[PDB]
Amino acid sequence: KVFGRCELAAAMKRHGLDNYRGYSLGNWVCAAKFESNFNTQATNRNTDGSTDYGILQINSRWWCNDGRTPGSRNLCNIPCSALLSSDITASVNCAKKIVSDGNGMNAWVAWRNRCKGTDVQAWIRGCRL
Ligand SMILES: [Cl-]
Ligand SMILES: [Cl-]
Ligand SMILES: [Cl-]
Ligand SMILES: [Cl-]
Ligand SMILES: [Cl-]
Ligand SMILES: [Cl-]
Ligand SMILES: [Cl-]
Ligand SMILES: [Cl-]
Ligand SMILES: [Cl-]
Ligand code: NA
Ligand code: NA
Ligand code: NA
Repeated sequence: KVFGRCELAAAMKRHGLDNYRGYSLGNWVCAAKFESNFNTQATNRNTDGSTDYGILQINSRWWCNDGRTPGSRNLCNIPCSALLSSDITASVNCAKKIVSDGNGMNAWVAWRNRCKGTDVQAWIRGCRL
């Protein structure tokens, strides 16, 4: 599923991401935009052999099991395929764990490089929330 900008903002808020660990809704939508272009089915292979899955490109190195990432962990305790569902619940629950792990949203390199410090409020401008 490819979410609309405001559609995704609304889904994220409903699932408790708005201001979660102090990260305003705009931060999450910005991250999703640059990680996946709002596409729940997005995947990308990393140089180390791990794979990133879903709207927030959660990595199989640490967070989900894809059965093809040697020596990895599955800390969200979910198959990576669950991170590609049209329903964002699994991705949101797992992101809550990631953002809580000490480094906040810096875990998402694109967020650090493209969203951090920017006018992220613009990502939710005009949205009925
Ligand atoms: Cl899709
Ligand atoms: Cl957009
Ligand atoms: Cl915001
Ligand atoms: Cl892939
Ligand atoms: Cl992989
Ligand atoms: Cl994701
Ligand atoms: Cl594995
Ligand atoms: Cl594990
Ligand atoms: Cl933080
Ligand atoms: Na905070
Ligand atoms: Na894909
Ligand atoms: Na894994």
